[PDB]
Amino acid sequence: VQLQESGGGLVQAGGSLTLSCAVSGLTFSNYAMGWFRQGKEREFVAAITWDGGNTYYTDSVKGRFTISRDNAKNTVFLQMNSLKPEDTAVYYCAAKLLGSSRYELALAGYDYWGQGTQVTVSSH
Amino acid sequence: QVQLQESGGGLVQAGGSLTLSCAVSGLTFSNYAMGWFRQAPGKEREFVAAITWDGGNTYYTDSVKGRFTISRDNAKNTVFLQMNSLKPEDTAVYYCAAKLLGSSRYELALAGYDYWGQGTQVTVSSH
Amino acid sequence: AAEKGFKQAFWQPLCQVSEELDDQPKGALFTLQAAASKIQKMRDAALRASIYAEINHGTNRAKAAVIVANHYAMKADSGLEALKQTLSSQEVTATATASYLKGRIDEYLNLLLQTKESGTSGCMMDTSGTNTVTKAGGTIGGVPCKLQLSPIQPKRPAATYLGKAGYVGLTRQADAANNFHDNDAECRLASGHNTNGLGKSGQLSAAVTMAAGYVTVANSQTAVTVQALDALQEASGAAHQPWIDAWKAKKALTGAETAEFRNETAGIAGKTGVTKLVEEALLKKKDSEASEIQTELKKYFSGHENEQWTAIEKLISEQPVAQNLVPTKLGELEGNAKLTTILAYYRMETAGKF
Amino acid sequence: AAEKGFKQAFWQPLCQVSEELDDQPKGALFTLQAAASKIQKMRDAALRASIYAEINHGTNRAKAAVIVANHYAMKADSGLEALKQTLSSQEVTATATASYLKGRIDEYLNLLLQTKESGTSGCMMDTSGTNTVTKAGGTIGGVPCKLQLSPIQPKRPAATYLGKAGYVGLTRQADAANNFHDNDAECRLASGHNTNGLGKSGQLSAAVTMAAGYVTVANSQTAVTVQALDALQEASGAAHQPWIDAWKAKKALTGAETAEFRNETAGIAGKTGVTKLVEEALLKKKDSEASEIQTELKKYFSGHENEQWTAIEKLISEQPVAQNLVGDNQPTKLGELEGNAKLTTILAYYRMETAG
Ligand SMILES: *[C@@H]1O[C@H](CO)[C@@H](O[C@@H]2O[C@H](CO)[C@@H](O[C@@H]3O[C@H](CO)[C@@H](O)[C@H](O)[C@@H]3O)[C@H](O)[C@H]2NC(C)=O)[C@H](O)[C@H]1NC(C)=O
Ligand SMILES: *[C@@H]1O[C@H](CO)[C@@H](O[C@@H]2O[C@H](CO)[C@@H](O[C@@H]3O[C@H](CO)[C@@H](O)[C@H](O)[C@@H]3O)[C@H](O)[C@H]2NC(C)=O)[C@H](O)[C@H]1NC(C)=O
Repeated sequence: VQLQESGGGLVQAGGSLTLSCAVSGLTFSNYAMGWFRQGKEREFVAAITWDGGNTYYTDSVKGRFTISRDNAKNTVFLQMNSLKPEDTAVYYCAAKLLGSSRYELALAGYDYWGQGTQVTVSSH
Repeated sequence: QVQLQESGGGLVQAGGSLTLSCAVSGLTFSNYAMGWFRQAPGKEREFVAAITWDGGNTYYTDSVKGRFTISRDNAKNTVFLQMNSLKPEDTAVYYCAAKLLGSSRYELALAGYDYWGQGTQVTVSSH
Repeated sequence: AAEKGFKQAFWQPLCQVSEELDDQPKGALFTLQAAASKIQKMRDAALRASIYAEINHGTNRAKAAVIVANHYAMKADSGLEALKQTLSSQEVTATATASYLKGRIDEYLNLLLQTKESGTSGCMMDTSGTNTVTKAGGTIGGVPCKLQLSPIQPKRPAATYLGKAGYVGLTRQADAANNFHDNDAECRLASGHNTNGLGKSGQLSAAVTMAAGYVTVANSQTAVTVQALDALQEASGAAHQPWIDAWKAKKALTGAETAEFRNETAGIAGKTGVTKLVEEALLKKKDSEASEIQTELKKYFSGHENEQWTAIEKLISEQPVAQNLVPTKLGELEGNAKLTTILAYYRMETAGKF
Repeated sequence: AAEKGFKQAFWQPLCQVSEELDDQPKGALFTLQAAASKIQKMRDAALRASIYAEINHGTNRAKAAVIVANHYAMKADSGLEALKQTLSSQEVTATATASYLKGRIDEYLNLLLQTKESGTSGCMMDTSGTNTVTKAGGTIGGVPCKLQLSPIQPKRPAATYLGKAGYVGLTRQADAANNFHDNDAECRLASGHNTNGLGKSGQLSAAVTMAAGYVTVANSQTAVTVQALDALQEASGAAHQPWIDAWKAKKALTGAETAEFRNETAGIAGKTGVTKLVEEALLKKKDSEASEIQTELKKYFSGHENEQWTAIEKLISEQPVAQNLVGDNQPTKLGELEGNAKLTTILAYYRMETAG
């Protein structure tokens, strides 16, 4: 099973990044998908339920980030607009079977984790 | 493909025994109730005996109850009809039949089955 | 002539078989997926019926829905059992036996294709024996002959060159010396004698069979002989056993077509699960009479025939559920896990109603 | 020496690969069957909990059992979806790619076995290059080498000669002319030159590859070469492609071990299906904090950790069904009953009792 992130890079503040996460070896449509980021503690960023019916965000990215999933490509996306230096982190994909509530997707342990992708945003 | 194959029939003296065997191929035997029917000369086909899919219940027609014993061996994909104390009126072609998850006397005596064997002749001769 | 390269009449029917065996894994994926799809359809109907029973707690139609739900749940259960115990073994065995045989053939054909000295002398000749053939795309000599296991997507396999009787094109050969062998093309794979064939200091110590026992190469200066494989009978320990095994395994496939995966059409009392549940739960009497069962069923289905079963299933499908749990009619919803979450909500409310 | 028969050091690793590829359909049957069995175990738990909820309808523990039943039923549904969408394709592909490559190998090995002139001269030699080898049952010169696809029975998936890295026995060969080839056994399959190999009037017009591209038979008077297949990388259109195809397909297998098929140990609110059910059916409100979900959960499980889930499951498992529904001297405790169809008919009965 492999969750592989992409789209990281060095951007300026206020710019945009699109993270992608391709899932292999799993029934993608069975899994909720979320994004996390991390010498600081790792934090929840955003998630989407297994069926696509709900999306959840932490407050600090509310209105700036948008999560979406494309089942035909086995890929979950994190659209990151209005980036800020504090958004600098490694961003991890993660998958939770049939995930369906904010509690699970923000605070429970997931089933599978990606290897990360680096996101550094400069100060302006 | 699905095949129900009867064996063990033929000619037997009155008062003797036969072990009829029905082997099932191409099918998940443990999913199926198994029944035995028979057509005697000049008579309509009739229910003889059956065993539910899980083996929890067995059913017989009155005229063979206590004389015949139906049983199943899931590991051999086979249902048996042990016929003791045979009588000339037991002379008939005997058919094996399979019904998915069959579980009641009404199903197994009166309703339609899913698969049928080709039958095998039993002849009970009092000379 | 004996000991010469093989004209197209020899190897073309082997291409035909190799190309068709390529399809057998596609058929195994097709059937494994079809069985699971049909189980899933049975479960969805179980779940629609169960949700109807929860919403309509107490009504005579709700009790009919319980009977309907038990029926389809049992059908779903039996299908998963058949998938596990029977269809999986059938389709793995057909996939493996066909693919193995196809590898045996393709190695032999690939060996003939490469063993040549010139564009006019080699082991794999065209129809007239003028030129050695070349692989161009997926064809050899104009003939589909990929000599590859192609990517697997579900498809019903052709049963044209390997059918119920055997391998139609691998017939008794009336004149191998002239139909199978060229007269001048050189090919050491055509005999086991030392002058023109595989032997070095002398002939090989026995005949050699190739392509999983199809062709026998004598250690003498004689033409090859081939098995007739178009009228196979079951056998073991044969030199050509991989041909028998692939034939047996293909012939044995039922597909997702046995009673577990099909819907019933007769009277209600004979339908899976019905009479036992009616006897146990409503009549409170085992081994009841037809008349009794059918009278009891009339109280919930308003009849005991398939048409009244269909009528209840229509009522189940028209039942709406809450918009926030999802199109709201049960018949417009599909997906086991989704309908499971919905049944759970309504069961929780049933508990609350107490 | 070049253009001589192949000692056992050359063909024994091919036998070992062939014998391990023989087990791939056995592993596919194992995994397809295990997926169904684990779905069936999930379904049995969902049915036991459902029966408990129907028998105890109205109680706080019955509502707990509905949460439990939903959990396991969702697990069973997802596992069947995974069997359909993912495991079926994985296992058919691994079965087909491995069996095909095994056929390519076995047809080559079977040709070497038969291409001999005497007890000491031939294409397939023993370890010391003294004797030609003979097939004896499933062995060739003491080496397991059936050259047949064995009858398929379930066998746990094993990875020894075909691993995640590649074919661990098919390393870069340091000295084929001395380690692969004999000193004096004659074998025309060792070269394409006409004096000692496959050519008749002159050399073959090119190198010939055998065993799906593993061994390269030069058309000069030189030793064979072999592909190093122990550190494979994904590729297309290679002469040894069936080796890569089977390696890629075996490496892709998860078995019936993805999250659909495994039980969860997490806290109750993190378990599949639970919190959505609590928020919508019990709290009847959205945006409820984690502390509120835990407090509501305590009403039904006495707590919110995995230990309290386990305690509810034990209550479900000790609950007896009526004696007349399960044989006569048969067990009645739900935990002593198994089989989906069997528990389905028992649920139906209690559901009908609830309807009255
Ligand atoms: C066995 O038969 C039952 C009964 O017909 C099948 O269940 C039924 O499946 C159909 C098709 O999915 C659902 O019907 C139609 O759906 C559409 C579109 O989503 C809707 O617009 C129509 O009005 C209608 O609902 C139908 O509701 C459903 N019935 C029940 C009672 O669940 C079942 O699929 C069949 N099994 C197999 C293996 O085919
Ligand atoms: C996931 O976990 C649940 C709970 O542990 C498993 O369900 C349980 O399965 C066991 C049987 O494996 C049943 O328990 C044992 O049964 C024997 C009867 O022979 C009994 O003697 C022991 O005391 C014990 O009851 C157990 O009842 C059942 N639990 C529930 C709530 O149904 C489930 O099988 C696991 N899933 C998988 C895929 O492993």
